[PDB]
Amino acid sequence: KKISGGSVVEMQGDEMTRIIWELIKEKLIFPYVELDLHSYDLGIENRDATNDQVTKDAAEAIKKHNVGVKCATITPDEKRVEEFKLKQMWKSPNGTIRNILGGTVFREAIICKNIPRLVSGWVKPIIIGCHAYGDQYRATDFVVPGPGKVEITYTPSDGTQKVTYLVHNFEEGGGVAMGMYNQDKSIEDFAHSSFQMALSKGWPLYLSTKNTILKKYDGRFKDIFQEIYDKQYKSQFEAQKIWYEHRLIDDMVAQAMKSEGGFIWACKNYDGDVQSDFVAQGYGSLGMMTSVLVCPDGKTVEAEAAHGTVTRHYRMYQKGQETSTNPIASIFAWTRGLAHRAKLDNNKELAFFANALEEVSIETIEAGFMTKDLAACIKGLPNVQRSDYLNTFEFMDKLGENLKIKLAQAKLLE
Amino acid sequence: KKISGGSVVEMQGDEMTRIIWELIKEKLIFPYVELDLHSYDLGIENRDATNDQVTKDAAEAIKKHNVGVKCATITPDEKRVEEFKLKQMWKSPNGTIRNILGGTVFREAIICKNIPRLVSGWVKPIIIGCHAYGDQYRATDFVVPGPGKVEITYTPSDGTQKVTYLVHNFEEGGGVAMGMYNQDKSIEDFAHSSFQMALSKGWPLYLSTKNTILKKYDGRFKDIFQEIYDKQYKSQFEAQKIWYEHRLIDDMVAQAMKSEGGFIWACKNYDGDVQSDFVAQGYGSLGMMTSVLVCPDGKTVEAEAAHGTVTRHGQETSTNPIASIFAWTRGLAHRAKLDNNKELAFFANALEEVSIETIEAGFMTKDLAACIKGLPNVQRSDYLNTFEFMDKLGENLKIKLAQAKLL
Ligand SMILES: NC(=O)C1=CN([C@@H]2O[C@H](COP(=O)(O)OP(=O)(O)OC[C@H]3O[C@@H](n4cnc5c(N)ncnc54)[C@H](OP(=O)(O)O)[C@@H]3O)[C@@H](O)[C@H]2O)C=CC1
Ligand SMILES: NC(=O)C1=CN([C@@H]2O[C@H](COP(=O)(O)OP(=O)(O)OC[C@H]3O[C@@H](n4cnc5c(N)ncnc54)[C@H](OP(=O)(O)O)[C@@H]3O)[C@@H](O)[C@H]2O)C=CC1
Ligand SMILES: CCCC[C@H](CC(=O)O)C(=O)C(=O)O
Ligand SMILES: CCCC[C@H](CC(=O)O)C(=O)C(=O)O
Ligand SMILES: [Ca+2]
Ligand SMILES: [Ca+2]
Repeated sequence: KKISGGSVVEMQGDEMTRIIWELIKEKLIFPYVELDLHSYDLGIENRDATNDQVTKDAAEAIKKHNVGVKCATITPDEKRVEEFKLKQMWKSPNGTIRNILGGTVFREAIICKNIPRLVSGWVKPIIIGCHAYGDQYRATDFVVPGPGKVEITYTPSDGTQKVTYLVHNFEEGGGVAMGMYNQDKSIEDFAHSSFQMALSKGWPLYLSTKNTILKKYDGRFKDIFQEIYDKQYKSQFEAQKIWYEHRLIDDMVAQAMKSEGGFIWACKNYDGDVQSDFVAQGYGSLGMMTSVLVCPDGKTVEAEAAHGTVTRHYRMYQKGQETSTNPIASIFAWTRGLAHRAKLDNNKELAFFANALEEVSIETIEAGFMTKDLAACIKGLPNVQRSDYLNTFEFMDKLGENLKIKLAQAKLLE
Repeated sequence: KKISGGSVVEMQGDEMTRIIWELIKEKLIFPYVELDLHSYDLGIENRDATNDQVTKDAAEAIKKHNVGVKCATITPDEKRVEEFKLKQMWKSPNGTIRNILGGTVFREAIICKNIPRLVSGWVKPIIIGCHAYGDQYRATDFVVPGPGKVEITYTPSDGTQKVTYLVHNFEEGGGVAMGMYNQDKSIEDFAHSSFQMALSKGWPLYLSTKNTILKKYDGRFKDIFQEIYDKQYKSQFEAQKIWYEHRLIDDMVAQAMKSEGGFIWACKNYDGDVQSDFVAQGYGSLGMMTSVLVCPDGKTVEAEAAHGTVTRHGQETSTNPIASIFAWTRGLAHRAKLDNNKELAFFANALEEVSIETIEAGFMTKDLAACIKGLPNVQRSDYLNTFEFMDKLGENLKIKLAQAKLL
């Protein structure tokens, strides 16, 4: 029979990533794994039909079943509202999910030996732990229409006092203003997730803030990270001959730029978004990256495809024209999610399947079979001929062909 | 007879970059240029002694004389306060001077033909325009001691809209919160500075925000840039076959990493700080970069060393002085442009050529030697110490100026 997968929360996406999402299930997953799939359509039209409530419901389902796999989704702008006749410009589904689940988003490049790096020195991988809560991505911003006073206040729950901070006094014209926050318990979980990842990988840990300018806001990050390290992880880091050190964000980017990789980089929410694409593009391809949210409870995770929905290929697919879409990021979202499922269920067979699918993906590309984007990384786009790459279905066919071989060879071992 | 330099405002710095600052004046500037130098000791000890008033006075002198050159300074924190026994944890001198002067900080790599780039495709130079006003670098942040409400409010001086927004309701434990702002007029001057720089260099311009998430805050940047572009600059951009487009910040870093350079990168205040080190390190060395604040009045300029006061610190040292030198040359070059001073303009350009020619001839400091061969495979024979490299530059500056005098 097939492998007893377990309960997995699925989040369907938009445009070309939704087409690839179904190809992965039909060709690579379902033929070998039986899943209790709790499907939530996070497509832009079902989010619009439910007033974005399906997004919140999918997050609660991940809390209940501990495993979620997410397809890439559209964050609508002004043009998207016109295109789909949306009722509202719905907020980012990833922001809503991360705000509900909390935790740390760990991102790392998907390395193939034949994909050229842009940073030649990065001979070892760089893992970024993105704090998935607060800051710019859960803030209150507004337009200041004219002269006036913008203030930010804090009132303790006991109501015994009240502190009013002056943000700015607009004396001529208007502008913008915003307020953002972060939570002590969220920063402490963010620290523990960062220290444990450095111990499981054997690499040093670096936290990047700007506490020289944000003395109180970022100073909380530096103090919490430093307090937890000295009390619970100091001797453990010294045992594995590693370390933890705080860095200014501007110095950290340049430090990582000229390093040789091999370290954990704990980033605040906004820096994690910016610099993970900096790392992904530096290793070769922006789309060759994993993105797994690790919740503070230590049992719930959300694996996702972090790139876009590839609109240009979706337009070609609807006109029946040939496309060449890279599915690796969407594939590794399934494997990373199924791997954690097998860890929680002690499923030896599901764990072997997830790792085997990741091997087949890497081995197929390293054998010379790849989509057009990966061929352009090697030969350069103006030098890419049609015989240099495979289309969307040819590449999925090659993966399923090689996955079927590797899984069959493993059966002949009893 | 030396060159009549004119009135220049000087800002002295901290630690090693202060030592280099005096060596540049002693060995490169003073022997050839006579200056009405307005000196302001922005050292951490004198800032503490004057309760940071010397920083505000220096910023105001820049308004009056239109040209200032700044040495790298210490921004104190907890470890620095205990070190110098400071009264307060003084704010950044650059944050104060920029908040007073306003304008755009343009940063660009100092290119030497024999320095290897970490990003191979970058064959054309990238120029970052940093909005020097507002955002996290002029914000109000604080620690939330416990449960309670954090609200942000806008009270109009003449209007009917006393609006209150809930920032967050802390229900368990405490945390942190902050409020920040920006100004329409400052964003507009930031827009014009970006469009005009792209037309003077003949390159396309890109603006990076995160307006998909910060719809109102960052949407204002994108709307103001697009409105000024369509009304006052789109025809000129099409004439030179260049363009302006808005990008998301995370998409923009990956696009720039994958590009071949040759564009202007309009950056918000925080991104301008982070990404300018990303660009400088990608072109080779973090300390080979110019940083000039251009004020919106089109005549006031502040040149600085973009890096720090030598983080990594009677022995010999070998420390790169190029960025500090170009702070002087860019300042004197603008001092000469304002004064129509041809001799001063020639001296400023000659010193920059001497600096690049010396490095391209094999004479360089230890960091640049480690750039070409790697630090572990670097010996004393591969570099010059601090005093020898400065003497080598002065030896070549005396030669270049003597050659031009006999022509
Ligand atoms: N985290 C998330 O869920 C994110 C979602 N998005 C959403 O994605 C949508 C489109 O974003 P956009 O900026 O246009 O980026 P796209 O994903 O559309 O990518 C732009 C171009 O890159 C190439 N490309 C990207 N991904 C692949 C792939 N897997 N295989 C092959 N080629 C690829 C294609 O180039 P070519 O045409 O030359 O073949 C494509 O036209 C938006 O609605 C946005 O909100 C965006 C970013 C993150
Ligand atoms: N005045 C200003 O504008 C600035 C002031 N500062 C202040 O400086 C201090 C430290 O700053 P910080 O951001 O930590 O670090 P720095 O900006 O001083 O530089 C960090 C690293 O970059 C490399 N580097 C920088 N400048 C040079 C150079 N000229 N030649 C060769 N290599 C160079 C060195 O790398 P490696 O270790 O590999 O040799 C150095 O360790 C603080 O007090 C801070 O407030 C910081 C930034 C700007
Ligand atoms: C929640 C804000 C950050 C998420 C954003 C995609 C999105 O618009 O949801 C992004 O660039 C990323 O996935 O890193
Ligand atoms: C508020 C401006 C902060 C600038 C900072 C240096 C500092 O003052 O600490 C920095 O590294 C730079 O951008 O040059
Ligand atoms: Ca991103
Ligand atoms: Ca900096």
